[PDB]
Amino acid sequence: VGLPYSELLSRFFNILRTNNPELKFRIPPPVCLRDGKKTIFSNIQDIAEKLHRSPEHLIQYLFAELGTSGSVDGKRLVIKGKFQSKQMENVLRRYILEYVTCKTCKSINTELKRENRLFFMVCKSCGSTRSVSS
Amino acid sequence: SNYIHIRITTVQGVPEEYDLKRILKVLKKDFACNGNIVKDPEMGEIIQLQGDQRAKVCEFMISQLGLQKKNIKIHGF
Amino acid sequence: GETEEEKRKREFEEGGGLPEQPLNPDFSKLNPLSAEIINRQATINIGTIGHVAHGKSTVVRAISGVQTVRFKDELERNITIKLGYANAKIYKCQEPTCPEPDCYRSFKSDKEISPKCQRPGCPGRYKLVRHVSFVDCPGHDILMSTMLSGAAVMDAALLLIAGNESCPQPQTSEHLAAIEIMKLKHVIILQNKVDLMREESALEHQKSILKFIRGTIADGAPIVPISAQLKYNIDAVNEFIVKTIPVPPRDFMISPRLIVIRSFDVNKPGAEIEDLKGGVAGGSILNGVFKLGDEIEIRPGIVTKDDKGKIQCKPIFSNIVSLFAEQNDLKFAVPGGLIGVGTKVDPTLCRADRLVGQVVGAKGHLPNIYTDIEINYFLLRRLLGVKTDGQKQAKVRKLEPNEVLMVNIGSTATGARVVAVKADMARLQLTSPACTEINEKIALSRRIEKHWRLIGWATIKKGTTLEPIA
RNA sequence: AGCGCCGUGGCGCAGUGGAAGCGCGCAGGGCUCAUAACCCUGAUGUCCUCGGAUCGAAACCGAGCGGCGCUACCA
Ligand SMILES: Nc1nc2c(ncn2[C@@H]2O[C@H](COP(=O)(O)OP(=O)(O)CP(=O)(O)O)[C@@H](O)[C@H]2O)c(=O)[nH]1
Ligand SMILES: [Mg+2]
Ligand SMILES: [Zn+2]
Repeated sequence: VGLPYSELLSRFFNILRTNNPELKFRIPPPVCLRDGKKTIFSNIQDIAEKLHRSPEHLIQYLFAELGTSGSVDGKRLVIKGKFQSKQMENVLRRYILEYVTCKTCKSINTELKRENRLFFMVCKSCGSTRSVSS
Repeated sequence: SNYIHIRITTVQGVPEEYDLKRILKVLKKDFACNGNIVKDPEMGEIIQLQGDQRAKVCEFMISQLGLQKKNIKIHGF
Repeated sequence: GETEEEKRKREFEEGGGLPEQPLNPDFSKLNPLSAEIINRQATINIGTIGHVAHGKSTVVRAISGVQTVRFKDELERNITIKLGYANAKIYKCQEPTCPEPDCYRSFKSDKEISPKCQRPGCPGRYKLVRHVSFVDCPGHDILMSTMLSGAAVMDAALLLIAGNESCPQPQTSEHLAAIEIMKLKHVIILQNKVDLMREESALEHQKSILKFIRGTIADGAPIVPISAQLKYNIDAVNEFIVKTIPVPPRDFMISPRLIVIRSFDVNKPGAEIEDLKGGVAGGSILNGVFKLGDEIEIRPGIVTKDDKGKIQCKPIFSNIVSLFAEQNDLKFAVPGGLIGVGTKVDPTLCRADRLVGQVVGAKGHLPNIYTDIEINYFLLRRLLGVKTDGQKQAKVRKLEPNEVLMVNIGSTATGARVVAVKADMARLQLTSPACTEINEKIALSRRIEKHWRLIGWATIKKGTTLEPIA
């Protein structure tokens, strides 16, 4: 008897329509200021709250990708040189593909915890447990 | 991982499914350029190529061994 | 201003905590649903079956909350060889006012005997209907022997099907056939994906699944939509487990035994060896009650080769130091549950894959190791687990003499050589030690397409005994 | 979870014990009619955060961080 099957499926669809009326896109366009010799990104903490990441880890990765380690001020990263703005758009999109969005599911709220010595990637919608720290 | 790249010229990062001296023999003829198989003190594989021919070595691994063609990064330099 | 841990501790003490098992309770009265048995040990084993790249550990984790490791770096992502374990407690609301579908609530191992209901508006609590063990089984085309062993251990089935891929996937059909082989009919069909689907795609997939299960052994198998990522509609699965699946006949009359499927060594590195622990054989008890401080011998045990090529079997006697079940050390063991027997067996004997499918008997029994066995085999028509590109799913041929074929006698994974071929019976020569106690359910697989492929079922009828060397 | 390595000048490599290292880069200058080649000069650092013995520590030692690599999921 498949009668008690359709009721649960309709309940699931109603739960979806309740939770997800739109069916993630909460990633703002980066704003980098080029003062001739000084490039300032005052959007690091705003994307920290728009991606649910630890800002220290964001800054450590953004240092580890380039040959630069600027200054943290406050909610903003400071570096002194000639650099573009599209580069960190690509950096953010790749970082979203690798950490901010889980490859398995479309969710942003997922984040980095420490269950050993390394960083373990965990989710918030489900709780998927993989080792994504490199 | 398995990151392959070309730096102004040299190719650093080479999977070794085929022989490196065979790599020299399949590069030297078509490219007509000098190539040196140098063993640096414990980095990846080093193969030289005189004259900037980065797109040409792109064509080359397209011909011989390239199977991913996405992690190979054309450096500015 | 209570810390969350303090509030949880208050709820745990309020919920009665977890009463310790009696040291010596009356067993002629104990039932699998008794309060003392149910609080700290699982009584029914539920296994999950599905196709690759679908997600079974995720559903088990969502149901219970106990994580399934997925170890060995390379296996952290693709497929696991050893089985997955997870303890869940069936808690049902005592209040009639709240709706039946969300009355049930599955909790994890160390929860109290009565937690507070999380639904808003119900001051009631939960009562423990059953403690359930979960045995996650691999569903890849390479790893079958572990899945067959765990399905032999398995008593209740959860089939997982996702919709957006092809409706007739072969792996789930193969696992269902394997379950049908070993006397198991309580199967619950679960839809993995419902959210990303349209309201008619789901109905078409359901029609396809119903069409699929019409001529197989299981007939009245319910189908339930579930989610592995969103973590919804888990209480309905709990209700279906409570309703559809009863307790298989398992009382205290039958003799004690053990079927070890995993071997665990307890050697914490970095700590001085002055304070160590014994080696653990992870085994299922389907028949018998095991108590703390018992003498037990692994029957196939030490396999060795003499200089003449003869295979010597040395049974591994050992004293039980602990019987770890569920979350806490317990005094007595319940049949129908995967328990870790931590004995004085040398830890290197439980290192990686040594006690994977080995029969073990308590002192007071004499199992029989066999070298040559007589088997009754029954075959199927089409090979399951193969996607033929439009031409007649492969027909299984008859067996030939002297072929190494994988004869999974329950948990034992052995490659036997056929010595005799007839319509129903066959003589199997075993280079690896195998043992028989009563009947043992057996699966048969051949090598036709590289990896092992199931053909049919088998039952031992006789055998050539090897007398233990004392 | 431990044990075997690392802590850059854009990078690779070195001695770590009296105080910024060599080279690959970069820029500038010299050579040449000119280019290449060759030759000279630079500016890029808490050589990872915190302490100890020491007139003095980048090192000698640690009370830990960040990443590596072997065991192997280490009830
Ligand atoms: N969209 C979606 N993804 C899911 C669902 N369930 C699981 N997944 C995905 O599956 C991944 C986990 O797969 P996993 O359980 O390891 O697969 P597996 O059980 O090892 C396959 P096999 O049993 O053959 O070994 C997660 O990263 C998750 O994103 C679901 O219901 N919906
Ligand atoms: Mg697994
Ligand atoms: Zn996720």
